[PDB]
Amino acid sequence: QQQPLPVPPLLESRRGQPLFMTVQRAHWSFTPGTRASVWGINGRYLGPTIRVWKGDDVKLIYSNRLTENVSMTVAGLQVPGPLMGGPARMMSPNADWAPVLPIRQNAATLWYHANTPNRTAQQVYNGLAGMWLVEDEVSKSLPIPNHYGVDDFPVIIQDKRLDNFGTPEYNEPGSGGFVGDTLLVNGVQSPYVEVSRGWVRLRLLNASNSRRYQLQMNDGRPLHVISGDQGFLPAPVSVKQLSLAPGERREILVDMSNGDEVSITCILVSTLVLTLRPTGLLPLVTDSLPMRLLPTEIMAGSPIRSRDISLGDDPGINGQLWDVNRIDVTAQQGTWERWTVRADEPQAFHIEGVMFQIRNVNGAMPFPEDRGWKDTVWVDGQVELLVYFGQPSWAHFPFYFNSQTLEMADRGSIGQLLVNPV
Repeated sequence: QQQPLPVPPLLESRRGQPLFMTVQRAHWSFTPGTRASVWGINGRYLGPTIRVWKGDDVKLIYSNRLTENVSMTVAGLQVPGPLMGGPARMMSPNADWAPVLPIRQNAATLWYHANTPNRTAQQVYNGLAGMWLVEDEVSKSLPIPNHYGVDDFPVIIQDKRLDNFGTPEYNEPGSGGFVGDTLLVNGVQSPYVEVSRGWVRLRLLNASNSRRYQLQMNDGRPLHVISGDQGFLPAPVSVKQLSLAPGERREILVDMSNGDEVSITCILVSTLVLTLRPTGLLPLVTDSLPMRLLPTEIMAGSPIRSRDISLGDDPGINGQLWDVNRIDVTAQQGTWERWTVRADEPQAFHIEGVMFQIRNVNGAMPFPEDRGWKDTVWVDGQVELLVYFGQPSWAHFPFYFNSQTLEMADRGSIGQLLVNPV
């Protein structure tokens, strides 16, 4: 018998109001009749879902109760380098960091996690990560499910290697990323989520070290995408299969009106991700898909500078290993650039303090789907990104563009980007 999907408690800004993020130990059940000591925030595996609002000036208070140095960051966050994390704001055991973040981006599904140098893969794999939501006018305005824990759920997909007793074991692969055999959603294996008979909103997130999944409904039904690493798409995208690379995030809408049970599927022991089961009565005659999400498909402008980012088979970017004292890219705040990212060996690529649009994929066109605002992209050969640098950074508090395959970032596959104001 499968277990219910665990829903991390909601910790929004605008109602308490310092947001107390305590990194600490554990005790989680990755399996029935088992218990392992893991890592997370506020006594949970992973963390609580954070909710902030555009225009907010949030006070985050990070406290390190772990047994080692820790540096936290929010993937996809739009703020100056001095407010990102990671190495520049490292926290030693019992140390705390209380920044004041000014939210100024459109609604989106982000995520936070540890990015400690040489130690990111093991820290994230320990359960040190969570969801981060940015709400605005548009979002809570659309006729879409927005009742967190009720019709709006966070689907944090994870890849684990749990021993027989239920403890996640991480034996350093090295040559490549880490690959597990047990699918985990929100900490539990192939859970089921009891939803009502109507539209269901799922916020998918790949918090895997390197594994990339291709999801689909076990019943063949299409699947409505509305986001969106960095926000809603101009309009819903109905697809049969969905690609989700590590660090990638996507919001899909599911219609559970027919009443019959549906599951999401992707060596692994089980290909079952999550099961949705209607729980009771009807609406009625509740909502067909909106026709258009983004009020305005306000898109890309002209680039004034082009770059060539190369990765490959070994750690490093353009044949160089991460250097805290080296600035690899110097952009101008408020400009547009065209980055050509290439990779012999497939992997995810991420860029901090920026947002971009995939313009080309191997000389071909990107999917529906991948035509919105993003900060993470899957590379297997070469992709062309239209980048916009709306935030500033400092030489000693720069932004990072990295290989999203944790074992490789932790190994030198990191570059430092300096954005000049303004």
